Amino acid sequence: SLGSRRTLMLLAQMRRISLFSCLKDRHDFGFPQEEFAETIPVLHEMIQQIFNLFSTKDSSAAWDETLLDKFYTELYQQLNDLEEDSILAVRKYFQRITLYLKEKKYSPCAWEVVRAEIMRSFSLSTN
Amino acid sequence: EVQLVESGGDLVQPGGSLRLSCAASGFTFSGYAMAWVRQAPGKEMQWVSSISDDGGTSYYADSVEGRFTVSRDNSRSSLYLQINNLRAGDTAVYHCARDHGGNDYGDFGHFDLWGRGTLVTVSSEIVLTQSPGTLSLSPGEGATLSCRASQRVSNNYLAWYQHRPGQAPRLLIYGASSRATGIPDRFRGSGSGTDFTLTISRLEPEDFAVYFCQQYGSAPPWTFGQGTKVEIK
Repeated sequence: SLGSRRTLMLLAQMRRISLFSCLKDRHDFGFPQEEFAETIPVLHEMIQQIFNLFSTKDSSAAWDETLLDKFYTELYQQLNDLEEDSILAVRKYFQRITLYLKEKKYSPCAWEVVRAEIMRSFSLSTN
Repeated sequence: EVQLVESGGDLVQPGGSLRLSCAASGFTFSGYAMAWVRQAPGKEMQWVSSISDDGGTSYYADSVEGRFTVSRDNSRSSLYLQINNLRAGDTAVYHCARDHGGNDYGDFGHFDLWGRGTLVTVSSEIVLTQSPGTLSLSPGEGATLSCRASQRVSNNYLAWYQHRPGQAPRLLIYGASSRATGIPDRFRGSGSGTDFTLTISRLEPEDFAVYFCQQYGSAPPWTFGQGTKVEIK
């Protein structure tokens, strides 16, 4: 709960540009909202996928490395606390984010749309 | 006492031009993205143009692209809309509005402050559907207003507004269920996907107004419902 708020604070601190400059790049990622007792393996998959998305060479180029490490640490901290169709829907959701980023050639506006999208879907998953 | 005041509306010939102006008071104008939303007689609200806090970035509806030009003077707390090559479709009350979106979530496209508008009379997309058209109720009664979208509203970015006679439109709900600052608990937003509802649990005399919905999840244009009029009995 407190580690969830620190993840959102670091994602907001990672912001480089305003999404107002990228409104034409908005996209519906179709997050399966009503997936959040058996919430542990779904939330666990969500955190791992967020880590996977934000730990590629592309993410290293697009974001401040210092904030990215505190961000991985916070995602890891949440996995410590926690420790199949739902997992698949989450995996499909992150595939759509990756496909969008590839199609948009990892532009700063595509990255800002994805950062703001993760701000929403992460806060939804963590209530 | 915080307001937006539009002026510059007039009778104008087809092919003519008008400069609309919007004066902002009670807030530091320079910190907000701004917008122009018009309403033709008998029609739903229509987003026209948006402009960034610094004026460097702007957006337009496709029908006004190249004919309209939005600008702003932050040192004067003024927003402008130059409207050229006017046609019969441009006859509308033009409202200026203050964007309620923030940078942390990037939830731009919805408005927490509006002006009463300035009439322009030219002398001769996701569709939202509201139901019912009119509700005739007595004070103390509840009301259930529906807003249906032609496709899924991305991120649940649905806003509800109240338009009381003689008053500027007012933001009630944003993000489909968050009450705006100052809005009483009797207004309750719910829903997701393509089906949204506004519940007014007890009607007060000031609650007799037109209530309209808006989706702002998409890339521009952001679109509005035609409204549900709630009248007294």
